[PDB]
Parts: sequence; structure tokens; C-alpha cells
Amino acid sequence: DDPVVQEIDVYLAKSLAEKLYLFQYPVRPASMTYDDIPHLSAKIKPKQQKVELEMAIDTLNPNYCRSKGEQIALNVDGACADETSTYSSKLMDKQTFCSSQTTSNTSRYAAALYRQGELHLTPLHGILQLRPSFSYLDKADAKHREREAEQARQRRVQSYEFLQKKHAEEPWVHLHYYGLRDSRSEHERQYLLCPGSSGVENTELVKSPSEYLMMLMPPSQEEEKDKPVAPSNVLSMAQLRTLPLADQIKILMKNVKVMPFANLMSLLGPSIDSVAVLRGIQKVAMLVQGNWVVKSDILYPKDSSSPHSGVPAEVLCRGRDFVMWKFTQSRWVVRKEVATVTKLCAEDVKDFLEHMAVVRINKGWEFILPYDGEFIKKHPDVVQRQHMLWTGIQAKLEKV
Amino acid sequence: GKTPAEFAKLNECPLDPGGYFIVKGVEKVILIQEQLSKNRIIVEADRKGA
Amino acid sequence: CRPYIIVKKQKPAVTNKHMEELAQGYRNFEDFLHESLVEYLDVNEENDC
Amino acid sequence: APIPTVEEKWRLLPAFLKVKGLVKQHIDSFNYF
Amino acid sequence: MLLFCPGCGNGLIVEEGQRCHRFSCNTCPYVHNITRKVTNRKYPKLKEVDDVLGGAAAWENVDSTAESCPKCEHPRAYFMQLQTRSADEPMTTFYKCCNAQCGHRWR
Ligand SMILES: [Zn+2]
Repeated sequence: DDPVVQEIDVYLAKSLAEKLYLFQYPVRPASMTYDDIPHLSAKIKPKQQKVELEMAIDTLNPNYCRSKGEQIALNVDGACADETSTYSSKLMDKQTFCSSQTTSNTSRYAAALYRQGELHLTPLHGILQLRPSFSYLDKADAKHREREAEQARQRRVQSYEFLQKKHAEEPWVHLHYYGLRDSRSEHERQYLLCPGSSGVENTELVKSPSEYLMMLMPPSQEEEKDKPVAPSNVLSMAQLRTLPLADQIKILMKNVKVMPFANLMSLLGPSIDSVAVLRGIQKVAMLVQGNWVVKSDILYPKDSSSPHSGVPAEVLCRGRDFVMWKFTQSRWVVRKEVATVTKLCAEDVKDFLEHMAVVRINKGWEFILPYDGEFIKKHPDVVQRQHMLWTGIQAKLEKV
Repeated sequence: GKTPAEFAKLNECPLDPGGYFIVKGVEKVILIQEQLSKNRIIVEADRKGA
Repeated sequence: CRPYIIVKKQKPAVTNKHMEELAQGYRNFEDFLHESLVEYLDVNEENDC
Repeated sequence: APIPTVEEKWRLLPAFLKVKGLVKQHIDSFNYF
Repeated sequence: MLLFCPGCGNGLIVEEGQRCHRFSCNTCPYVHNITRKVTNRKYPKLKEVDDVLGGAAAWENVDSTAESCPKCEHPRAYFMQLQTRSADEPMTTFYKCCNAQCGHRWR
């Protein structure tokens, strides 16, 4: 979807960042504006922003029930006191509005001024909701009533009159008013349009989308209470950064028993040096038939014992090395009775065959996976190293 | 974490499921309970149908 | 909860290669979870599936 | 055309049973407690 | 159908205290004297009239044409229709036959 039209730019104006407010009247239709009726008085408090707006009301018009208004004024105001009266005359001359705050934080809201080819934004200093007030009924009720007639743990924090007192601490501020009809409004309107070059490369906004996603989705845990030793199986397909490559190879050869060289670069990926992994491999594996097999001691640490439900015994890798040497000597081992040579129970022999061999009917056990072109990788030297190392291990094993 | 070989020393069955308590020699199982969710609007028709 | 295999445009997310890998031991179940191959579904959520 | 079938789907079930499933709810709850 | 005072936002009432009735609030002196018609209501409610003509009431409703049954067709059941609930919902019809010892009556 290519662009069609109106690639309009946007600019930020800081002139009125701490000066703009947004009033709204839930009870008043948008088609009925207040600009026509003259305004008289307004008040505000800077902290815990709230306002009190006083509105004049027409009395000469017929829809003003004069008798009802006189009754209301008599009910709310003194009969002849008039020293401090809510209304100057014997009828109500004004009605009042009160504000309610909406949300504590308004950082994510902004006021936008549209103009041909450009948008001018400005942060808001607050949002307030205005309603008409019915306090004059309360005043009338109060006048009617007055005509009729080792301390325990503190809990005053949660009381309403506490908050009323705290709000009353703040002194009132009186404001002058100018209507929308006044040219003063148009004059003040100029401050929205921030000046400057139309085309500017902003210095900020350098974060790439990856950093933005990181920023607006912070990690759930800032610090974990334990370290990932990973003795058992863990997330494998993700090459954990905290897990060094040597231990990666260790755990991988601990999981899968026999594996050709190619799948190693398949799994670690091409980012890792193919020559360095040789080190770990020769510490942790050897070429039987051109494919690596894990040491016995990695699977059988010297402080362990036969875990299988057959015969417990001291940890005897030598049987595994023996069958492994048999696999090196011949393509497949027909000997069912390896137990006769190495004297373990048959179940142990079957377990040992299981890791690296597969059954063929009436034909003994065969190596699980086939030969490979071991010379393709240019390390015949390590091949010879393995070869006479196994010559030495065979010499050692021949003692029994 | 014990292997069957070691299970044999403790006189326990490797197949045993576990998950119960032993109190004064008898094996006690705290069964799973079932209950309705809290903080949910329920519309219901009274016994009188209202 | 119950796990299910995700389907998109009439082909299951899992594939025989994944099953071969799991048989060989290259991966485990949680790998299927992380690669968006399977996911749990609750009674309420499976009302929409 | 016959949509092709993954024959080894069921192998996921033993994998799941290895870490969760049977009688593991009691033990996990008590461990958390 | 309901109205609200623009001055203070409350439900108004109708009252007469002068030469013409007026739509008036009660917490603010707003008055709007009515001088024209309005053409909608709250749809009032009176209960089910069932037996006000029960049996054979005034025979002024004798009619000629009637349908017939698909099975038997003796000369006695002329036609009928009635109504369901209220002003703006459909009107149901049933066709019912009665000699004795059955329970036939169609819709
Ligand atoms: Zn009112």
C-alpha cells in the first residue's frame, strides 16, 4: 500500500505545556454552548487542581418562574439580612458549577491543533469534569435547621474530613474571564503554532524498534534469585548466552548419545567457529565409525552407582569402553553374551547396547547410524590421535 | 531424587505415587476441592420467578 | 488447561521433522511451547476456537 | 487431495507426562506452599 | 420517552397554574408552556381479556365463509383469529375442531 495523499508533518509547541486545560460537561449537549450566557466569577486552586465556576441565569425571560424563584430565595437566603447573601435580589441571580478530577497522570494525553499541511501538539496540564451544583438546597436545609434550633492508634488518615481540611489549607485564587467572542481568544490562539524550520532531523528518537519494544515491555524480573546450573534438561534450542559453548557441547552430548559432526554446526549455527568446537569435542567425544560418542564417565560419574532397576553395582565404565572398542573393531557386534566377557548382568548389557546399537533379528546388534566421510574435515591428525589413544586404552582394558 | 537401587534400602516401592501424608501411621490424602469463582456477575431467577 | 497443536492456513504447525528431533532427543516439550508450535487452552478460551 | 498426517503426534504425550500430568498437582502445590 | 431540563438536568413534570399547562422542573424555575402536539406514548398495560365474551356471546359476529378440515368435514366449525401480546407484534391464528373424545385443535 503506497502513499496516496497528505503526508502531513507534525510539530511540538512548548509555549503552553503547563498552561492548557480541558473542561467537559457530561450533562450538556455539545450543540448547546455556554458562550452566549455571560460569565461572572471563577475560582481555582493550583495544587489538587479544582475550580468553582459561577454562572449567571436570565430572570427577565418568561421561562423563569418568578414565584418559584422568590420561594427558593426565601428558603435559602435570610428574610432581610442581605449582608452576605447567595443572591443580591430576592430571586436567584446565578448558578454554580464544581469540578472533579479525572486521572492523576495526564502525560500520555495531548491537545492537537489542526492546520493545513501541519499539526501542532501541546501537552495538557490537566483534565477536569464540570457539573452543575445543587448546594443551595443544602444551604436552605441548614437555614431551616438553624431556624428550628494513651489515646488509641490514630486512624484519622483515612477520614474524609481530613481530606477536606487538607484541601481547605490551600488558599483560593480568583481568575478574570474572557469569552470566545473576545479577540483576546484569537490573540492567545497564536501561541499554539510553534515557529521553526519545516524540515528538521530531530536529535532525539534514536532508539531502533528493538530498543522501543524493550523499553515499553520491561523484563518481568530484574534479577533472579538462582543461577541456571542446568544439571537436568532445560530450554535447549535457544543457545543461552549465560551458558558457555563448552558446557553447551557437554549438555548436548549428555542428552543425545551419538551424533555426526554435521548436526553440530546445524544446531549451534554458523556464528560459532567450527575449529574451536573440536577442542570440546575431543574432551567429550571420540570417533567410532566416524561419529562421536560421549565418554562413559560423563554418563557415569565416579560417585554414582548402577541406577537401573536391575543389579546395583559399583560404577563400572569398563564394560562400556569394552563394547565401544568392539564397535570400533567391527561394523556390528554379534555377541549376545558380552556378559560372559565383562561379567555384568544381562540387563546391564542390554542397556549398554541400547544407547548406540539397534537389534537385527538373528544377527546380533548393529551400530545405530552409518559411516561418514571423516576425511572431508581436514583433521586426519586428530583421527590418528584418537586411534593410538584407543590403542592405549585397549592395552589398558586387556588386563581383564 | 533417589534411584531404585537406593529405594530398596528404605523399603519403598519405586512405583509408589507419593503425594500423601503419614500421620500416626495411617496414610491420609487431602482430596481436591471444587468451588465457584469469586468476583463474577450472576443473573438468577428467584424461586418466585423474579 | 489442555495443550493443542496450532493450525494456520490449513497446515498443522508441528511437522515430522520435529517428531524426529524429539525422538532423537534434540528438543523437549518446552521447546514446542517456546517456538509457538503448541499452546495451552482454558475452558473459557476454547469457547472461541 | 489427502491432507498428510503426522504419524508421531502421540509422542508428545509421554513428553508431557515427564514433567507434569499425574499426581504432580499435589506435589507442585505443596512445594509452592 | 422522557424529557430533561436543560438548566439542571432532571426529569420534569406537567402542571397547570395559569391559562395554559406547562412542562416544569421542580428544583429549578425552568418552565416551558406547552402549545402543540406530541405523537408518542409509554405504551400502557391492561391484562388478558379472555372470557369477556366466553361461550356464545352476542351473535352479531355471525360470519359466512370458513375453512375445512383435511380429514373429516362435518358442518360445524367456522373460522377465527386472534392476537398475541401488544401493539406492534404479530397476530396468531388457530383452527380448532370439536365433536368429542379427542384433542384436535390446529394452529
Ligand atoms: Zn431540576
